[PDB]
Amino acid sequence: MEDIEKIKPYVRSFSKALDELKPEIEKLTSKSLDEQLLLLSDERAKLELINRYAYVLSSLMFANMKVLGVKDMSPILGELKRVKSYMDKAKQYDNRITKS
Amino acid sequence: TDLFDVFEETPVEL
Amino acid sequence: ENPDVLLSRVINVVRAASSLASQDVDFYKNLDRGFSKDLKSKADKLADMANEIILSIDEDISDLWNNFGNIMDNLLEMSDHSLDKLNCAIN
Ligand SMILES: [Y+3]
Ligand SMILES: [Y+3]
Ligand SMILES: [Y+3]
Ligand SMILES: [Y+3]
Ligand SMILES: [Y+3]
Ligand SMILES: [Y+3]
Ligand SMILES: [Y+3]
Ligand SMILES: [Y+3]
Repeated sequence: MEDIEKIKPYVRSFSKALDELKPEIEKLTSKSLDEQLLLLSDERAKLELINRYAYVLSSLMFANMKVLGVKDMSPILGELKRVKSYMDKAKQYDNRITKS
Repeated sequence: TDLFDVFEETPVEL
Repeated sequence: ENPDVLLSRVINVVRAASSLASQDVDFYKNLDRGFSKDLKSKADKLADMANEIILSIDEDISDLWNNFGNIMDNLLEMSDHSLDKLNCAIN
């Protein structure tokens, strides 16, 4: 090969995505999580915000590890699975409520 | 739709 | 339609990182000093946002990852507790 020009746009798309990500992160972190929870009364709404927070951090850690050139994504993949597990419990709970 | 699919899917490598 | 911009943005980053990873980045990173640099900056940019998330919660590599496992554990327990309480109130 020796041709880097093909590799560069991959990065640009990545950087573009990161810039796009920042404002959203600032919105999320505009208040501490605990302060956000207080601003909620619905237990359901609370569970949602938390699962979301777990999702973003895990994903951002995942993306980090990929770019680092980490071969093995299993520790993050394992944690990501665990998060899905808890997100799954949230939904099945909803179904139980619906039937109720 | 599943959010976690993005972890599995293959990149658009040249 | 309640669409989540944040989660959509998060996914774009993962795709972008992943797609980037598929290339022989190590080959170019080692080949070109200029490339290595920007790349670290973008990763740091990604790193900055992730630590900001951690700063929001506020509850050596070995020593480091261990620390990450600890935060995920903190988040997931709050969640389990939230779930346990809904299940209890129903029951
Ligand atoms: Y900030
Ligand atoms: Y899937
Ligand atoms: Y804090
Ligand atoms: Y030390
Ligand atoms: Y130390
Ligand atoms: Y230490
Ligand atoms: Y130590
Ligand atoms: Y329990």
